[PDB]
Amino acid sequence: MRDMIHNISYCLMVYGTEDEEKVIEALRNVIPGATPERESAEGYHGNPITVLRGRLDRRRALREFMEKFTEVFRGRMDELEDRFDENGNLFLRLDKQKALEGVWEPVRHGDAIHLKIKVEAYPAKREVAVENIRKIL
Ligand code: NI
Repeated sequence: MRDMIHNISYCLMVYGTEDEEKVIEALRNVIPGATPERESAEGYHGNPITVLRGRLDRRRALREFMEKFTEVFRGRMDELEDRFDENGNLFLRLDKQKALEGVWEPVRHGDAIHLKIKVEAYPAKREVAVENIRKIL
């Protein structure tokens, strides 16, 4: 058995014209059952937002996520390789509008669902994390 990932931190924003329920529906197409904490902040162009944040470590959610992550990113490792940090983490941003339609679309900038994925890796280093995910993909 492998843990694969230790936990997932997530962040996404709700702008003034957005329906928070649909934003959360989009998040739940990436992490079903996610129940984010709310906090008021400023987003793009200083627009007031609610930030929806969470740190998820529930085994059932992590495993379901890895199942979908694996289907999505099988043979697409070259799209992820540069998104790892020096500490084992994989940073993945997905298009929020696409998520609402049930599609995982990696993006680099813009309005996204931000995931900070703590990859099971020892030593907790970029190369180890990369190798581990590539093997999975
Ligand atoms: Ni601007």
